[PDB]
Amino acid sequence: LVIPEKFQHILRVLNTNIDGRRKIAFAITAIKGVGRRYAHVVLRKADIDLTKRAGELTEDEVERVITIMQNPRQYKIPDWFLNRQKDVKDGKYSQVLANGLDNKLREDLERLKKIRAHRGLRHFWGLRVR
Amino acid sequence: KVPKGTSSYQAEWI
Amino acid sequence: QSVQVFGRKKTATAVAHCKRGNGLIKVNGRPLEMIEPRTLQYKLLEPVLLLGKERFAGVDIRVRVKGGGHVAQIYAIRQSISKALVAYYQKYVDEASKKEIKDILIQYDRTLLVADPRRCES
Amino acid sequence: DKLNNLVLFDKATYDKLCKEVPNYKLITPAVVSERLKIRGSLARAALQELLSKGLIKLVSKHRAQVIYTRNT
Amino acid sequence: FTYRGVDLDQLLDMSYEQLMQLYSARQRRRLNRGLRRKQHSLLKRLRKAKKEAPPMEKPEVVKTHLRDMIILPEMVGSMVGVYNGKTFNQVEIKPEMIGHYLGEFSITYKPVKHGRPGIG
Amino acid sequence: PGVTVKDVNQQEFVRALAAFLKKSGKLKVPEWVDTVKLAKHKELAPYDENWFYTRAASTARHLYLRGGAGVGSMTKIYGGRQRNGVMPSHFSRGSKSVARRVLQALEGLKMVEKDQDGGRKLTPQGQRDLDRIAGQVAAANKKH
Amino acid sequence: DIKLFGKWSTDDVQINDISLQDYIAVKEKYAKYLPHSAGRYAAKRFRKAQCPIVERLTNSMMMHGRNNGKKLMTVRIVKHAFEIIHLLTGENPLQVLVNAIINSGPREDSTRIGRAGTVRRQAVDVSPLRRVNQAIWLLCTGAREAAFRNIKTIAECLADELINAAKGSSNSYAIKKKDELERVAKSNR
RNA sequence: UGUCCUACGCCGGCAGGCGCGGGUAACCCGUUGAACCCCAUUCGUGAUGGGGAUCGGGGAUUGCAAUUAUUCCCC
Repeated sequence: LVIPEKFQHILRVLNTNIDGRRKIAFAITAIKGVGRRYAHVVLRKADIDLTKRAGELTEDEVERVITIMQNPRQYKIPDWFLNRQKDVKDGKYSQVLANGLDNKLREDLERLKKIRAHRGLRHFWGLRVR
Repeated sequence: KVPKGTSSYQAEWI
Repeated sequence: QSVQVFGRKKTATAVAHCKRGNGLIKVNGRPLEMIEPRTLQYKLLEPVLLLGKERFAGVDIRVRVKGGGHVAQIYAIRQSISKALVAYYQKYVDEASKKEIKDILIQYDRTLLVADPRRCES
Repeated sequence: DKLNNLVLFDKATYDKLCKEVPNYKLITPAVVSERLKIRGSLARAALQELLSKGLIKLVSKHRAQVIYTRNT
Repeated sequence: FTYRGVDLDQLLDMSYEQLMQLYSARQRRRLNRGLRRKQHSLLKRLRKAKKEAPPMEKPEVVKTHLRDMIILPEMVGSMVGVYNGKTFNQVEIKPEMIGHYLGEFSITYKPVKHGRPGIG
Repeated sequence: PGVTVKDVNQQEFVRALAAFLKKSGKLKVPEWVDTVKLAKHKELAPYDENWFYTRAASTARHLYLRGGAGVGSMTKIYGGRQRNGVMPSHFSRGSKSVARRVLQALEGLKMVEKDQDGGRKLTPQGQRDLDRIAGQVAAANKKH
Repeated sequence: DIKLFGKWSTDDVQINDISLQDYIAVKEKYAKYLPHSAGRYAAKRFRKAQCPIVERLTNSMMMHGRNNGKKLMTVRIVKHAFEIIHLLTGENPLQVLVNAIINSGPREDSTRIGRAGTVRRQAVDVSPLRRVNQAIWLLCTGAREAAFRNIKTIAECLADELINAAKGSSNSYAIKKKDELERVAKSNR
């Protein structure tokens, strides 16, 4: 392979630093809320060859990967694959991202304290739930 | 700080 | 005009049927180079490489193999092929060729004629 | 200390690849990865490129170890 | 307040078989299997206590040993005490907790505070 | 010109059959092949972009070698290690719908025939095709 | 003629030390096509001296617990290591193996005499069979710690250990351990 | 081993559902189509794609009842 001049050593995506020297799938996996399965399927849906590295990508490809990652369902990602299927509040099939996981984990925890369920009080003392 | 209807058995939980 | 022998290792039993042929060595409808552990391939060409294709000129041999694993099946294959050639030269060829081939094979290795009595124990 | 390897080539690295590599008598991805501190994936990519070019002979191909030879 | 994008009023006026799409798998399986006579008796008891209340006052407390109740949207506003093996715990039925069982609101054990260990 | 499938390198035969199915053009490919997982014990999506053709080719060759096999037997064939966590590993069958739609696509290619016995077998024209690719690999192997 | 892995000659192998000559079993009747034979070799005492030495090296290569039953892997690693030896040195890799075994095995060793509490050791001679066995064990162990966490494949490290032991340089693990054992034995006497 | 063991087809991402047959058993499961192992692909010495605990959501069975996660599946 040859030396690409337009190589980004570090990517700055979604309040997250991404190691650009890594493979594309596992660099997308490096953020919260995206594992290897989700990164592989969103990269297959983006019509991008999986053999490339993360830094030597053009900006339009990066922004369309982010676009498909943000809104999965109307880009033909099926509604059994997403992280949050039925939210308690709005009930929308939504795949949440790095700030989204932490925000919605906190809101689920605080509504469980408001409910005063056994799980919420167990989380409050800080013991095993399962 | 105890809720209105809870018992001591669960007041020690809070 | 044909002979039927068997060869066992642990559980694997390979039955060899030998007859007048044209120089083809066949197992389970597959060529001998076409058995999936190619790492252990030279063990199963040991009769052929030891004895040459000249004495395998007019011999047709088929081997069908039951049971065992992979390595035990290969040892059963080579033992069955060797016993088939020995019995064929016993029944249809002279005795001097028999003792010559047996001497070569025994001075190479003992397992290729007599089977290991050891098997999986309770 | 940690090991830092290049996932992509450098100009000096490519100069030592096209010239200083195919006179190492024996060639494996491990030795070319350790002499020049190159990531192993880039190492097999480089060796495949050099084999396609025809500057380096091939002895053995396997799932674990591949053995190449300096041409003459 | 909203529950799967559905507000409480159209939760109450909705018929029974559209609630068989809006719960989790466990609650759907339970309510599809059918509720026992004790569930239905407590249901009448709770609706009777809710109708026989002053408008400004909370309903009268209904005490029960039932811990496998699934909170339907009909019981929002009920004043319910649940037995946990030793003592009743009295609770308001809030609408954000319909997708839960009653028995998890009365914990049946005490949190462990470790003392100084003895001889061993 | 008398050759047999059994006298051919099986891996290269599968690759050549997959190539023949790919350049054949007509084949019923489901739309979810890029999102599917091929077993409950497998972890990731397969690296090969055209794994469906290779799977169909291996299916056709397996029906050649031993016919009368249904979907359950085909899931039994492609099973593997379920790595059950900290639990000891076990054996698990493959995905049922993937094998079922492989067989449905192949009988849509009139290569697989439904049986009165209960399972499925290989059509004679499919056998002629398998012999043709077998001869192709034999010619490309004994002459190279 | 019988060639190991179909290519490697055995008549060029010469034994330098005659004390180990009757135990390094490689030369004429003991040369085989493959290291794999699966013969009953531990049934009776001193029967393992009749074993081909490549089979001994293979059998001492599966020692660690996660590889404790896999033999085809060990024989392909032996094949690859012989390839690495042949391209590095240019000699017969069987000769390199024999030279490594000769230069690796310790000649004298310390031992405990007396009762439990006697913390002084007496230096005694080492049997030729034990010398060959411990040489093979040390070469395989050098291949193990030579390749635990590194890019280098264990076939390459086994070849490197064999070449370093055949050359007698102070880089092999077996050579260092042999020197340490002989120095300890010379200090004890 | 089996009157709960399952063959076959369909609906299914997958746990699983539906219609059907055999087996009170050297007959049907079952030539028990096992896993290691073998051959190719990617990874490349770092808490890593090793390791999977612990958690957040959904779905399906078992059972009068799974809330203190019975179990299994999918992110």
